[PDB]
Amino acid sequence: MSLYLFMLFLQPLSLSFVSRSFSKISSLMMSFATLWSAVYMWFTSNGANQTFYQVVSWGSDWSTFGVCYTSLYISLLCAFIFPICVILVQGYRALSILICIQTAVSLSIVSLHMLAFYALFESSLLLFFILIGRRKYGSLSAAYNISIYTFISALGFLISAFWLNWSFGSVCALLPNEEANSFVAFGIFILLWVKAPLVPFHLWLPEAHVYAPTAGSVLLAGVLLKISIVGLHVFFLPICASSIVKAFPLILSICLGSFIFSSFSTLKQIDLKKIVAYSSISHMAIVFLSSATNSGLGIQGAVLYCIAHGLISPGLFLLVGILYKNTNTKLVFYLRGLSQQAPVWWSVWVFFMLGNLAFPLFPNFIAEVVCLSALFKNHELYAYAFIFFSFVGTVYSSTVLGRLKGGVSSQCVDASRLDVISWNPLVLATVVTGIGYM
Amino acid sequence: TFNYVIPYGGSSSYTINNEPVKAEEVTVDFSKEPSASSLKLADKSDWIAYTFNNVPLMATVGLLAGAHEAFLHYERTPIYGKRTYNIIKKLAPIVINKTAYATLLGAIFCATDALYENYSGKKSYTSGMVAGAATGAVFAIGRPLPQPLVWPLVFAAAPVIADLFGEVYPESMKSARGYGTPYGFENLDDAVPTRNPIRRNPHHY
Amino acid sequence: GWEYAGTYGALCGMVYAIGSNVISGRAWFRRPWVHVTSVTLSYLGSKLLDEVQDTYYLEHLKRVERKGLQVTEEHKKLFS
Amino acid sequence: SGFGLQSGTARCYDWYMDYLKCMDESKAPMITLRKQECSEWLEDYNECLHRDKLKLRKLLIEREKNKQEAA
Amino acid sequence: DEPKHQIPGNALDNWAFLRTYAKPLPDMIHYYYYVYLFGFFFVYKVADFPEYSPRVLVMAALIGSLFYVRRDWVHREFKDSP
Amino acid sequence: MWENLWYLDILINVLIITIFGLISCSSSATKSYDLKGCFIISMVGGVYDIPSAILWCLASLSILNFNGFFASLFLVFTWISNLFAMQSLNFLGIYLAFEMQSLCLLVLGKITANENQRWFAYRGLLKYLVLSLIAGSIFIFHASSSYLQSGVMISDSLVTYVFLLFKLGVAPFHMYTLELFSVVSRHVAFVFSTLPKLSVLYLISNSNIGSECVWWGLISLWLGSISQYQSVFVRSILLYSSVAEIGLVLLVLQEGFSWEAFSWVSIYFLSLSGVWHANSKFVSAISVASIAGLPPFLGFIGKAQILKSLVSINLGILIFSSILAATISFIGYLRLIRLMYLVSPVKWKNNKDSSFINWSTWMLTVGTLPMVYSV
Amino acid sequence: VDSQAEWYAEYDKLEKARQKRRIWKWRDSDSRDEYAINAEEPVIYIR
Ligand SMILES: CCCCCCCCCCCCCCCCCC(=O)OC[C@H](COP(=O)([O-])OCC(O)COP(=O)([O-])OC[C@@H](COC(=O)CCCCCCCCCCCCCCCCC)OC(=O)CCCCCCCCCCCCCCCCC)OC(=O)CCCCCCCCCCCCCCCCC
Ligand SMILES: CCCCCCCCCCCCCCCCCC(=O)OC[C@H](COP(=O)([O-])OCC(O)COP(=O)([O-])OC[C@@H](COC(=O)CCCCCCCCCCCCCCCCC)OC(=O)CCCCCCCCCCCCCCCCC)OC(=O)CCCCCCCCCCCCCCCCC
Ligand SMILES: CCCCCCCCCCCCCCCCCC(=O)OC[C@H](COP(=O)([O-])OCC(O)COP(=O)([O-])OC[C@@H](COC(=O)CCCCCCCCCCCCCCCCC)OC(=O)CCCCCCCCCCCCCCCCC)OC(=O)CCCCCCCCCCCCCCCCC
Ligand SMILES: CCCCCCCCCCCCCCCCCC(=O)OC[C@H](COP(=O)([O-])OCC(O)COP(=O)([O-])OC[C@@H](COC(=O)CCCCCCCCCCCCCCCCC)OC(=O)CCCCCCCCCCCCCCCCC)OC(=O)CCCCCCCCCCCCCCCCC
Ligand SMILES: CCCCCCCCCCCCCCCCCC(=O)O[C@@H](COC(=O)CCCCCCCCCCCCCCC)COP(=O)(O)OCC[N+](C)(C)C
Ligand SMILES: CCCCCCCCCCCCCCCCCC(=O)O[C@@H](COC(=O)CCCCCCCCCCCCCCC)COP(=O)(O)OCC[N+](C)(C)C
Ligand SMILES: CCCCCCCCCCCCCCCCCCCC(=O)O[C@H](COC(=O)CCCCCCCCCCCCCC)COP(=O)(O)OCCN
Ligand SMILES: CCCCCCCCCCCCCCCCCCCC(=O)O[C@H](COC(=O)CCCCCCCCCCCCCC)COP(=O)(O)OCCN
Repeated sequence: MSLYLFMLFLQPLSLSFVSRSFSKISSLMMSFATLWSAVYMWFTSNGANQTFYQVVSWGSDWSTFGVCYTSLYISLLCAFIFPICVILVQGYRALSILICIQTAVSLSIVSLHMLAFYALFESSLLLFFILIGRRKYGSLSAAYNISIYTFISALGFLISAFWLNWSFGSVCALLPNEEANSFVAFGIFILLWVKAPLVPFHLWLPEAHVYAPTAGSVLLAGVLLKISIVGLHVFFLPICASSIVKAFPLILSICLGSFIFSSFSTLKQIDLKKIVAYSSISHMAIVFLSSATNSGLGIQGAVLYCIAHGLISPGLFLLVGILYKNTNTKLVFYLRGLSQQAPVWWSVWVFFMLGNLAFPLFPNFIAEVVCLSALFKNHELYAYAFIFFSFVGTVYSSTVLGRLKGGVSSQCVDASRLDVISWNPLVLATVVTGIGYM
Repeated sequence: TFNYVIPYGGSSSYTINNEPVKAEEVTVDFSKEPSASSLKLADKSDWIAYTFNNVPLMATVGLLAGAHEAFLHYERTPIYGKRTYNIIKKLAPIVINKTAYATLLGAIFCATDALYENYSGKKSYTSGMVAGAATGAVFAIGRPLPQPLVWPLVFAAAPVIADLFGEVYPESMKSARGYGTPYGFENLDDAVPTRNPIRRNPHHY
Repeated sequence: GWEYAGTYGALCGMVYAIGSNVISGRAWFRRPWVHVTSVTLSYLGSKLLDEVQDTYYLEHLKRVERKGLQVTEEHKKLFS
Repeated sequence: SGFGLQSGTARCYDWYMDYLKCMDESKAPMITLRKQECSEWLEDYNECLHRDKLKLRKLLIEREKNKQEAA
Repeated sequence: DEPKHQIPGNALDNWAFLRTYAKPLPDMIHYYYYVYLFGFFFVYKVADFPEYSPRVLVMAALIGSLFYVRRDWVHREFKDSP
Repeated sequence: MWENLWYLDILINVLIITIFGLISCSSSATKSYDLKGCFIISMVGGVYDIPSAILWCLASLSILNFNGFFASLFLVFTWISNLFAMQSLNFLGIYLAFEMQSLCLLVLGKITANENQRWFAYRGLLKYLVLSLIAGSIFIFHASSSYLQSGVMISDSLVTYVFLLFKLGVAPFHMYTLELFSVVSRHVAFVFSTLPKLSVLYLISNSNIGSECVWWGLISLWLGSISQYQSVFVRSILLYSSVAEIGLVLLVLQEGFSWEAFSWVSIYFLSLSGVWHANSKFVSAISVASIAGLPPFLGFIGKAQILKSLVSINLGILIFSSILAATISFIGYLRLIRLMYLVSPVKWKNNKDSSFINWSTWMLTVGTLPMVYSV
Repeated sequence: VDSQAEWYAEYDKLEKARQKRRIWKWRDSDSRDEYAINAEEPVIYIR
């Protein structure tokens, strides 16, 4: 734990002292070293310690950091996917922004204090406002959308944290507190409602993904959407269970509506990144609802399905970024004959699209089975509703694949050696998790 | 819980109850109780009396809005040039119409609220929503298409916000103290006060 | 109070020196004397802030005990 | 101030000082309660300041005298 | 050439509409003086107002917001006429 | 006589520094650093508590960035007026102190304007003067009525509450700040939008000047946020932010949370220092982030104090309004970031006089973790 | 690596911090005018 935190603090530190020509190499080495430190944290985490594997405090309640089942999975996932982001991004400015964002996000996951969680997570507010609103390829509207949505939801969460700190005297997770108030429960809930894109607060995610860089999109999809489940398991369910059980019909209404309308909105997309971004929104609802059941199956299934999403959607975003570099287009209608023109890119694209459709040899299958089993434990109709409307995803995925597959094209647009190096780890991890090493 | 095997949170026994224990030995209150005037104005028994007591607020607001607009007009008219028309003949309709229409909207709101509460016999969210819906309907009699929908919704939403954050919110968090021991948890060993803190005196302005 | 105040102060003195160099367009290693001065003064200031906080903590404890808050010996141990 | 514009003190300084002394004696935890306990001294001070009760008594005497004279 | 948003209206008609904002501008002290005076007296009178229900207060605020006219609106539309 | 000596020493100090500067007036030292240090030393003799030490700290940090003996002398006059506002026990002390401060504001505004800037700066000073005359005349008239009715001058009254509302710049009394501070020097706007507030907050807390009405702080919050979002000019954005925040701080202070407002005013001074004394884009960016309340910097702590005090009093309307108005103000702050790094190439004056600006940015970044105990 | 001792030490630290905060939240008015609420405080007025 201490080694992981030290390395997380070391990565932004190194950029200040590097030569500004060695920045990429030093950043890549630092990212791999942080991954190794995360593996060490996993090694030193004994399953005998059932509640929390590790807890460290550095002199205050705010400096209390700890790893649990959800935290450990999410932290390993972010440390796994960061190096790919590092290689995809060029320039000292971009490297600095992405390193600071990753440091803040990775410190948020292991934090055990709601106020420190808020402080670390929202520190990356301007960095995305600048990142998504970059000079030539960015849009100011999307940056405004994401920044305002995050600010309002996080401020509601902050108000609830202040009320808890006033009443209980503490806001740390390790101190058992329960509240039945609905205002505080909604204050904590609204952040989850916005951060995990859930209709009708999902509008920020699409505009952000399309106008963010490929490394930015990879991080956003990979771990920033998963921060919702760390907040839910760590800071909402322990204290706000009475409210989630009181509002369960409403929770199901909103979750299933998000699933259905996000699936239907995906059908109206002509941009590849928008297609992947809307697939993410439909995928988040099952996670949110499975956790909300507050059962052993639901929590495990949600964290598993988060890992599956954080291995599948970064791959699709990376492949789309590679294709956009090769073609300078993201419109499906311009892109044809990709099967003949890019056999190696097409194979991986089809593999990852099959993963997104939750086919058996992929982690999404196991994760979906567990989540659907939890929903079936609550009620049969709950699982039946989700299982049927999964067919909408097949329609748009198949239409996109058919449009890209064949036609007449005069351009060889296939990936280079650097690109294949970029996705090889994701493919290997996807296979390893798919065979059951979840 | 922070584990994937058993449900998060906890449960409290419904059979077992905990005897209330006082937050402090001697209680000193700096919060004054509602005045008799507040109870008089809040009384909705007689809908006419309730309406006539609460309209002066609406008439006042309409008068300020009309005065603002009338002064914006007056400021513009040139003193150096003698004007053939009479300025007050121009300006009085502004203030009078603004005040009258504001008073009419507030009258509909208060009357419908009191009438619904009397007929229903219960204090509920629905009385405010229906009074607001009627007031917003009166607002959008001859207005174009989105406005027949939006104004009933906004005027109905306003009493919901007033009820939610003016009545439900204070009553939900009366017990929470912030000093001594947490309201639910008195078994824990925290410093117990002889007297509650008085951060300010009862106000008198 | 805080047991990590001095280390934090030294690191923050480094923050001052390096940031001041970067804002002015200079490299982080430029003006070496500023680094030592910033580190030493920031360490001393962080320490002093900690004792000030502790002293007013103790003054508040005395006041509340006078007022009637029945603080125990362990609670009196919480305030150094 | 209460210094008196000629010498000594103000014309109602001692009444106010009586009220202040009574507020000092009380043990109530808030100023408002303490003023509630010492209200009668404040009524003496207001009586010395404006003499409203004496004015009302003179008004009643004058009114009854006029009623008697008219009859 | 790039796809661009269609701008409703004619160029000269829109410019003529915009030119109706170019009118003699009063100085803001005249409004501020009256607002300060009546606001001071208003704050003195408010302490004597009866206590109103929160619902009525919110409805009064909504009505005031709807009835408030922006100073620019009067500027564009002002006519020195009966 | 010994108790009088403590006050008399401050006079004698100021007078001898004044006459020394008058005698030692030369072109060789137009920037009189020595008299600035002498003034800073002299103001240490007026520190008796923590709030007075905060007053001294802000006064010195202000006097560093004034140029010339004359402006520094009038900043010392402002410090004396503020020190007596804190110690005022009745109507006369409040009046004497605050209109002395108003005179110092008029003089400082007049002497920091160029010939080409006189037409607008003198207009704004005159408008400020007339509005201040309205406020003072109403205050003293109602004070005369109260002194007649009660026989005593008591600073716990509605009259001083409304006068201090004018001084704070809340709800219907914030326009003089908008008109005056738009046309005056940036340092003058900075020092007179932060330093005066501390004395008023201390006077309110110590003399029990609190009202049950929450309309004025609510109006300040909503009006400030909406006008900040609708204002095209950058100076108006920064000026309206103060209106919103001081309305919220007024709501907190009425309920007796003196400690949190005394921390907020200092964190706000440090946060506003960098955006007002704009020399570097990065410093201004950190300052704007701090004013927004953004987590990595000390501004988050200061706003957190006020918001944490709000949830304690448990007034729902205030909390709901706070959230929405905070979002609206955040849009304007984002406009400020956009203007610097995301609109057009930006070139600014190379005014390399960052006396305490680098220290203030360092304090905003660093100070969050030491002060975390407060919230 | 005695996980039990680490767990209990960390919990004790957090519980002590909570107790200290709730003591720190017990605040009467510090106003100079407020002699009733603070009657027992030792003060001197120079006025
Ligand atoms: C954290 C949580 C928060 C909680 C609370 C936080 C607390 C808040 C408050 C905290 C605030 C912290 C942040 C602010 C930091 C302050 C800003 C700052 O850093 O300085 C600004 C300021 C900015 O300088 P600048 O950017 O150049 O601009 C000024 C212009 O020059 C303008 O020119 P000028 O005309 O104005 O010139 C005046 C001035 C400015 O002039 C200069 O600054 C020019 C440079 C000065 C000469 C170079 C210094 C020589 C020693 C430096 C050692 C560097 C070592 C690195 C290389 C190793 C070499 C072997 O000259 C001076 O330096 C006056 C000081 C006199 C000392 C001069 C040196 C004496 C000889 C050495 C004494 C001992 C030697 C032992 C060993 C020596 C070898 C190691 O820096 C200084 O003025 C330096 C003053 C001191 C010089 C260093 C002396 C250190 C003693 C040697 C080290 C021995 C160990 C130290 C411990 C023992 C001490 C004896
Ligand atoms: C003892 C032995 C020694 C061992 C070492 C131990 C020492 C301990 C640490 C000491 C290391 C030195 C610290 C670095 C100082 C200078 C940093 C800097 O200038 O930033 C950019 C600078 C590189 O920029 P540059 O290319 O050289 O050009 C800069 C030009 O001046 C202007 O360029 P521009 O005009 O083109 O501006 C474009 C701007 C685009 O515009 C913006 O985006 C502005 C946005 C506003 C700020 C960003 C808001 C979000 C920041 C989140 C904080 C990041 C950490 C996240 C973790 C969560 C923490 C809760 O993009 C950027 O500047 C970079 C974007 C990412 C950097 C933002 C992070 C900077 C935070 C504030 C820096 C500290 C300044 C202190 C001032 C000192 C006195 C003057 O540094 C970096 O390479 C990356 C930033 C490294 C962050 C570490 C700083 C610590 C801040 C964390 C706060 C935690 C409390 C502090 C505790 C620290 C440990 C005690
Ligand atoms: C003879 C002298 C003439 C004056 C006569 C009166 C003299 C004063 C006597 C006493 C004064 C004290 C009380 C007056 C109100 C205090 C305001 C004040 O004095 O500030 C100085 C102000 C001038 O200051 P300034 O800095 O030069 O102007 C800043 C603006 O940028 C100005 O620039 P602008 O006009 O170009 O821009 C206006 C901007 C400025 O923004 C504001 O006006 C902010 C106002 C927001 C509400 C204020 C807080 C409300 C809290 C009230 C507390 C009491 C109730 C408690 C419970 C309520 C819970 C909320 O707002 C707008 O853009 C227009 C919309 C106006 C309301 C916006 C909110 C709309 C919400 C409705 C939603 C429905 C739409 C749904 C459909 C949408 C479809 C997508 O002087 C006045 O405006 C006084 C005029 C008096 C007319 C007010 C009429 C009603 C008053 C009571 C109702 C309260 C609502 C407030 C309505 C708007 C008031 C501004
Ligand atoms: C070194 C030991 C220091 C430790 C203790 C300090 C006490 C001994 C003072 C010794 C001097 C060290 C200075 C440190 C503090 C200064 C305080 C002070 O001096 O007076 C207080 C002290 C007694 O007052 P007290 O201890 O506060 O207790 C009184 C009551 O409790 C009423 O006072 P209260 O207000 O404190 O009441 C308790 C309060 C509890 O209040 C507290 O808990 C205090 C919390 C500590 C805040 C510390 C920051 C304050 C900033 C001021 C910086 C100090 C400047 C130094 C100025 C004086 C320089 C000597 O509870 C409340 O609710 C009231 C609210 C308090 C305000 C809220 C606190 C927020 C502060 C702002 C923080 C915002 C963050 C900013 C950025 C920070 C980021 C890291 O008075 C004296 O001992 C005598 C003063 C004599 C000063 C100068 C006279 C000697 C020279 C005369 C000739 C001068 C000309 C010749 C020049 C020679 C050189 C060339
Ligand atoms: C560009 C790529 C070119 C290279 C292509 C590579 C070709 C890959 C070859 C395909 C491999 C197929 C093997 C599938 C079996 C999975 C292997 C496996 O999981 O190892 C098992 C050992 O089991 C085996 O070895 C299986 C024997 C494989 C050979 C059996 C006959 C091969 C026919 C294939 C039919 C497999 C259908 C299985 C469907 C799930 C691990 O044992 P445990 O210690 O119990 O691990 C715990 C279980 N869990 C993983 C879930 C955590
Ligand atoms: C516990 C601490 C945390 C709480 C914070 C509050 C407490 C503050 C404690 C630390 C205060 C440090 C203040 C740092 C101020 C920065 C120093 C400074 O401003 O120096 C100026 C001083 O400027 C002047 O005007 C000089 C005149 C005054 C000189 C200093 C006077 C000293 C008076 C004696 C003070 C001693 C204290 C008295 C007894 C307490 C020089 O800068 P310039 O030359 O103007 O421009 C800089 C240009 N550039 C950086 C870009 C290269
Ligand atoms: C209309 C459909 C509902 C939309 C929500 C969809 C699902 C969200 C569920 C989230 C799960 C936990 C949230 C707790 C309750 C939130 C809303 C539940 C539905 C609701 O409004 O019930 C109300 C009670 O809650 C309340 O009284 C408070 C409602 C929330 C307040 C809104 C804003 C609060 C912001 C506070 C910020 C943090 C403050 C912390 C101090 C009234 O129902 P009832 O019980 O009165 O029955 C009367 C019927 N006849
Ligand atoms: C910020 C909340 C504002 C509401 C936003 C809704 C969308 C705005 C559209 C305007 C429509 C007018 C507002 C109606 C909302 C109330 C919900 C209707 C539910 C309902 O009718 O039940 C009532 C209670 O719910 C209630 O009246 C209390 C429920 C509180 C509303 C839901 C709070 C959480 C919603 C937050 C969603 C996300 C925030 C983004 C806006 C009746 O109850 P009864 O007691 O009268 O029984 C009847 C005995 N006669």
